[PDB]
Amino acid sequence: AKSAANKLDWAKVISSLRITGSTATQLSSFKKRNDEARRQLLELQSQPTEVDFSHYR
Amino acid sequence: VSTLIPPKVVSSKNIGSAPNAKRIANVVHFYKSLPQGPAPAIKANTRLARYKAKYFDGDNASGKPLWHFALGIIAFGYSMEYYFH
Repeated sequence: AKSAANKLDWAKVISSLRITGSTATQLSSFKKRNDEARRQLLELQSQPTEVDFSHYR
Repeated sequence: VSTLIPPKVVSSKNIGSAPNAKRIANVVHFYKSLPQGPAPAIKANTRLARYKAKYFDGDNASGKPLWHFALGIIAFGYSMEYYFH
């Protein structure tokens, strides 16, 4: 349910009229999104952390 | 760098220093104001004040309010000429 995790920040940006100007919070949001992107990339692109020793050997 | 609290910095300064000064002037101005035109104090009458609060009052402010002085001074001056001439 990673939609909700960034849903709060998206809503805040929707109401950041008093919070506009975040110098080092957008960078943190970028870090959090980069972590999720690398996590999904590791999940998808990399095969199982295992060995196909059933037949390959 | 990492997580912080970009919004929670409203502690160090409230929004609108100029609006805050304007609102602080507004609080003193509106609070220290009469409820509805309070403290009138119009009526007065003591020898001359019975004329001041009546003839120098702005309910009329017409030409006769000054002309009463002319009529009275004429009454005084006629007797002045009678005792003089």
